Amino acid sequence: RERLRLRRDFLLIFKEGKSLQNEYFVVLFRKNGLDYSRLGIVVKRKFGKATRRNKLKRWVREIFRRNKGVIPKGFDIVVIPRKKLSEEFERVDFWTVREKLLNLLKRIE
Repeated sequence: RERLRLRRDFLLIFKEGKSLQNEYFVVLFRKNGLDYSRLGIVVKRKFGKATRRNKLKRWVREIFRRNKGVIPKGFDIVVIPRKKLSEEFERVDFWTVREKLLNLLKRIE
């Protein structure tokens, strides 16, 4: 699968894509002309130090990978955690994060 390079495509997705959000996530998305969707994760430095940002990224990649069947195909998708998720990240359970992220991803059109 062609890799989604945020170093090359974040600006394009931000300028030409659409956006959805809830309490925990902003999701930016753009049709990619492919028969599959691709994930990028953009974590602001203030979310936490590297190990914490890496745990968030791991959770998001797991949610995406393990539930690819319900995610609309043909989009480049950028997931951005919000301040409220940073604040609750030490307490929140993975399954709640999963529910909130999949709620958004299923509404991509």
